[PDB]
Amino acid sequence: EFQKVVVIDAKGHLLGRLASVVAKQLLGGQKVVVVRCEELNISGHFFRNKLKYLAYHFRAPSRIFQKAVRGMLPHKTARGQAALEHLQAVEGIPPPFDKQKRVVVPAALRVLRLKPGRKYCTVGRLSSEVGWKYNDIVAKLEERRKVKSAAFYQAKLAKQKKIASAKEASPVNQKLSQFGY
Amino acid sequence: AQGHRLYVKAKHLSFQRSKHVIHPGTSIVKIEGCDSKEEAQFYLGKRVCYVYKSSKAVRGSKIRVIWGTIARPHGNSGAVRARFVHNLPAKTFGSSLRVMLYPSNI
Amino acid sequence: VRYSASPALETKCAKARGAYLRTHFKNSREVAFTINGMSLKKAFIFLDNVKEHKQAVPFRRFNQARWPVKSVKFFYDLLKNAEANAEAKGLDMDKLIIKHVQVNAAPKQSSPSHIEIIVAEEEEAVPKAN
Amino acid sequence: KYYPAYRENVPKKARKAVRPTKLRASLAPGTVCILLAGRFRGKRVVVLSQLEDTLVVTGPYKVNGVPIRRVNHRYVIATSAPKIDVSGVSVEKFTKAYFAKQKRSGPVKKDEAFFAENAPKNALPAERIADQKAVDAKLLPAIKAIPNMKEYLAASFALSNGDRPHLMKF
Amino acid sequence: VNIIKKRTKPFKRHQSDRFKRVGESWRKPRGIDSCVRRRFRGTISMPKIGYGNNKKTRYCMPNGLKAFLVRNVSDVELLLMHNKTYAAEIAGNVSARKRVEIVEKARALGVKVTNAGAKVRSQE
Amino acid sequence: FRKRTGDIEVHEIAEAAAKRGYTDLLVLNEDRKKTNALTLVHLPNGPSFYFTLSNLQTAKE
RNA sequence: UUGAGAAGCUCAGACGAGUAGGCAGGCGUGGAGGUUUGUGACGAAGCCUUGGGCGUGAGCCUGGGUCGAACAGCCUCUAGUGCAGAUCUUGGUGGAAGUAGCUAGAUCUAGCGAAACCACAGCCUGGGGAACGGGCCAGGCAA
RNA sequence: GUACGUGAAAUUGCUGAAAGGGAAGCAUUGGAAAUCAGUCUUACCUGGGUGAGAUCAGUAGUCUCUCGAGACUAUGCA
Repeated sequence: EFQKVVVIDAKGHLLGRLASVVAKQLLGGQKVVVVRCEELNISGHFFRNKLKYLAYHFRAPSRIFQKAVRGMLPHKTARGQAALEHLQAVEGIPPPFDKQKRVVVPAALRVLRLKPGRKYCTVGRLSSEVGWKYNDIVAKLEERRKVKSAAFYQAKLAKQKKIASAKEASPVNQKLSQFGY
Repeated sequence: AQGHRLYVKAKHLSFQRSKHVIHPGTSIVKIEGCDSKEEAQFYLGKRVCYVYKSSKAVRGSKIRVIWGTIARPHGNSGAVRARFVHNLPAKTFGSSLRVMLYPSNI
Repeated sequence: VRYSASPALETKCAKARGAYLRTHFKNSREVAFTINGMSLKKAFIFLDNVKEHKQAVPFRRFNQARWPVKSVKFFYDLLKNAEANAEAKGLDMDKLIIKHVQVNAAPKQSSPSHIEIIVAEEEEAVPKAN
Repeated sequence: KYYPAYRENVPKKARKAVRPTKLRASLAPGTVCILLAGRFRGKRVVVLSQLEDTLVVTGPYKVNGVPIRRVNHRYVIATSAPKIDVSGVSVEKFTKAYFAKQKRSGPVKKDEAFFAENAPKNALPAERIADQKAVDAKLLPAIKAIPNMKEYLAASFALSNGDRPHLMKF
Repeated sequence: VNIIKKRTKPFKRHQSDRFKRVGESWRKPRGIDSCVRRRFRGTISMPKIGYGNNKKTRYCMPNGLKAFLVRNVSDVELLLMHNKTYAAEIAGNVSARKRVEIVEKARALGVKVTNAGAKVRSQE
Repeated sequence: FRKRTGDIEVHEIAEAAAKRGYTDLLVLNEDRKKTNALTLVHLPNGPSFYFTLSNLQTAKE
């Protein structure tokens, strides 16, 4: 299934694997928005990736994730230039996308790709000492949004419980249960 | 506006090509819900179409359609090879192609 | 003589021509370029400003500003010839605009330059009758 | 002027003879089907009887308003809906001639073509409706007995999101 | 036997686009190190006998007729028995006077005229 | 306006238009996809005029 | 069955790189004898044109616009016969350039005004084996 | 229109068009805009009537050929 707008949560996702699936999707004429890019993960411990950046200048993981894709797409080709603008990488979950579903990519999930006991690095933690100086405010927004979202979930859960009780109380439900519904 | 859509959405990926040589006679189409070569057998023979609009009002309408036909599968991920009456423009990469259900074999 | 503009018949227009004028071609082209489309009386005032150094002709293609007076002097007679030819037709003077101007290269004998000018009118009639 | 003027090489005896067509098993008469192409695409129609290529089919006029029409088997989805008895209706009268398009006929005198004062209308003859009303009178009684069948033909076929025609058999 | 061509586009001379002293008429490039003569990728094609069209279709107009150049009205008469394969091309210098004599004669003969509406004008 | 169809000639259109209720008849002869001659007759037996149009520019041009 | 331009028509199979070089068939120009009882002031030749065609191609036929006095197809004869180069000859024309500047006025403003040079260009980063950077691929840049 | 036959290319100016991130350039495949290609049921066969004509007269003459082969002139239309 593909949509005109797709929101992908970057928490617990490998950078390269996430970059690959979005690179193909972007060439497919699809708009993809990436949120919480600061919580991306890269195989290899913290010092190695720190040395990698020291050899390498954009401090935003949203820019870094965009930069990784930029060299992973035909940038010279005008088609690649057009597809670049269809990708929107932002840190955290902004209000224009907080009230929308956030899907995940199985091919990039750390739990499905990383062996237990393997060291890994977090981009937001990595970027904190390279020029980024907004971790507190970015974090502060995260708990504020999730607290509001959790309250929304509780209201939705209560509504789901009420309708579920109403659904079971409905005699119509088991009239034609032979269809598996 | 629930209803209509007697076809299946599909995306026009690219042409049949080597690493550097492209043959634009046939184009790769990725149909939704098709994810294996054995599955693409069902869509072999269907009539695919490209639908686009233009400023000129021809016959009182504003729609131009380039018909086509699915021919063979392409790889293990459900892609297909479709030949059109007019070869698709190279700009329509990553667009929508409407795979209607005829000629039906079911 | 057949000119280079679809207008300039007796409709609302008068012509004027210059042949083998002893002025530098590049200067005439820049002078012609800036005065195109202006009002005839406005163009006359602007040409006076160039003589008085109040305004300077920009130099776009052949390059910023300059104050040529010889080329402007050549244009003054042609514009004066233009309105003198307008009067013979009996047009409406206060609405004259410089619809067309063109400077062409001449035989290489000093680089002379043919000059032509076309004056016209601007009109609009309301349809109404709704 | 009959003796062949030119060389005019004649077509060699082609070894092709017409044989009866073979239709799909589910295309047996009395089968609900999903019309695919034409001005009446998307409706559901039962199969009155088969033809040379097409299937003479009609939906209930008093339900869907689909007239008896030749519809090619390729532009028809064979639905596995419970079969409806269609033996009652007289299907023999349905032929190619009955469904033939009116011959390009009716010449006009060469004065009425000018001024456009000869235009007739081919408006559907009553017996064509009376044929169908008889068909309705022989299929409408049949269909109401099957529960929800009458509404099922009334409803219009369509696809929602995430619809895979191969996976969900029609 | 329908009128099918192995190629539409003409063969232009190599580098004929860059220069104007160089004519577009096809000239075989004899340059010793000429890579375009050497049939590299991204270059132009080159006339070969492999490009010939069907011998039962050579010289045939897209509608199947072969053009036949008729100077005067005598020439249009001999196409009496090949009207299904030949089309009476009217020469370019034939005056408008004899041009009507050629078209009216050819219309009754049954043959097809290719440039029947040149320099003339109908009147009703 | 009635686009000419069939093998009907001008001398037959004028007779037909006489009983239909017209007064004059205009024909815009076009050949080589360019209109060049206008002939007009006066119904029922009025004089006929034949002009050759030139410089016919549409309102767009 | 008409399919004898016997230099014709027809049938079958394999094959197709190319320098030096060898062989063959053709296209085109000027003029020459024959010919088309050829074309032409109702428009020859020429010319331009994103008109239409023909030929693998050299080339050809035609429509439109200009044009105004000649011209062509075919069989042979014949030769001062086919151009992208020769730091080629002659004529024309650009960029360079309103520049180098030179005649005034108050460095500027007017006025008068070259020659040299010129395949075409002009971000680099590296590797690209033979320079390769000035063009190739990876790159960034690129407004 | 005496800068005078035709007035090509280079080259330059004006206008309209589209295009215009350190080239351009051409080739394939299309698309789009702009524009041309070419449109044709109409004739054939059959039926009758109506008037005809002739290469036809259970017909009459001339001319050139070689009896009959043409071109005609009457006359009737079976």
